[PDB]
Amino acid sequence: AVLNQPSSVSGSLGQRVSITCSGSSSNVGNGYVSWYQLIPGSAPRTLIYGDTSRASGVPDRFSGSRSGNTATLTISSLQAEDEADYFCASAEDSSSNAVFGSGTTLTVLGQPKSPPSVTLFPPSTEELNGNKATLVCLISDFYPGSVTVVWKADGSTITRNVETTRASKQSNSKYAASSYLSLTSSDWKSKGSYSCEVTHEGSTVTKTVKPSEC
Amino acid sequence: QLRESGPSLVKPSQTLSLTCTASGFSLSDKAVGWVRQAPGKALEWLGSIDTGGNAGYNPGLKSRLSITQDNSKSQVSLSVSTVTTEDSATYYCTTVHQKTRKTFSCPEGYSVGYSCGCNCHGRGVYGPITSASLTDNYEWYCDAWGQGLLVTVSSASTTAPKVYPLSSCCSSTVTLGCLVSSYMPEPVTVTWNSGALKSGVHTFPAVLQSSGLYSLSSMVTVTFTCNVAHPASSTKVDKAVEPKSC
Repeated sequence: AVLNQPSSVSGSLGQRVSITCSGSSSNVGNGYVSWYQLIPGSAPRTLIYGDTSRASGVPDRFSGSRSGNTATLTISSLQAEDEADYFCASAEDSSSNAVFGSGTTLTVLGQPKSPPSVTLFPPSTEELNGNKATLVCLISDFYPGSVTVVWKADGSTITRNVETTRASKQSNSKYAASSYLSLTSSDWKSKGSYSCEVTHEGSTVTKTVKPSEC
Repeated sequence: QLRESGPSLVKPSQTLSLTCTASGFSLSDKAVGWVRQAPGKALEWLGSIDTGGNAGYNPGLKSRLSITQDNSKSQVSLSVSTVTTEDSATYYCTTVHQKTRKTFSCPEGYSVGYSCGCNCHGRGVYGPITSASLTDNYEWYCDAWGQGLLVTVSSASTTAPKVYPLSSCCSSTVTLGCLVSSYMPEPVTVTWNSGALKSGVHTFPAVLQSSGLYSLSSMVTVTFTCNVAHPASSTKVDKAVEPKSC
């Protein structure tokens, strides 16, 4: 029902990695495996077909092979743009019945680290007129893609009404995230200071809004 | 360019219907297939309809799938009946390479004879010599891929967003933004100055609140107007963003 792939594969820049695709005689064993590359924000791209043939425009660092019921996608030299989810596939008993692999998330290590840039927006006048107040903490340009966010108000940590997204890769190959503090209008005016504290690789970048000046 | 069109929100136990057309080209001379991916899960084959009008389907889902063409074969439709929350996925339209060849085959440890058109030669239980068999070889792969249409199956109804301007309080770089708040379903598209802003724009992935409406923000590092489009609710808001006068 599904071809087995490793859940994730890691490698550093310029290193060779391989992604296997384990099926059975009914699919992979027939020797016409294809490979697909899924990058967020872009359409899926076909990399390999017929076990070894490269699609148009695909770099020569991608290569495919097959030994019995296991096919392999090989990247000879890793680049940052190669970070994606990779899927194998094959027909089964018909040219219209196909099964995909389980997917392999590829990560390319060794990229240069960078602290997060933090921007904290206060609630707008329009939202405050509706008796609501959302504080918006936007975090960008950090690598690696791991960040811890802490909200504070007059020196006290706020744990309720906080929603934080996971880190997502940007177009410049560094990561982004955002955090939301959903308050009422009266709550926003009761405190004198609100802070978004973003900790990344042991270093904390803090931004603060004061209602008395917004 | 392959384009999938259809609703982004469907109520459970109803029929999800999607259409695929091509821009720059015609689907009439190519086989067209459907592939979907649920969030955090593998790609899943749905089916295809070749140039001969014949439809093939994922066997485990055949009883719920219907893939049809029109008279010109310029547009291809997909129907998924009796949908549940498991049918929430991004649905892709593809062009598919499909060829069935008949070649001679041999058992384990046997090889075909030279220029046969046929007996097999090797060592095994069949003897040194045995007759080859004509077997179908299935060639299949997805060629072109559409951008995909995100479909959410849910009982919650459509909710248009509220767009609020974002501006700092009272610099080297002035940062403004727009908060696309409390909308359903995904997605929304955000541009700035009708696309005249090429760089300095960062739109962040949406968050899903304890409530259950999504919210995202876009910000520009520099009048400025964010163009928020929520096609599901036929909403288009162009919110002017002005920094505080102070």
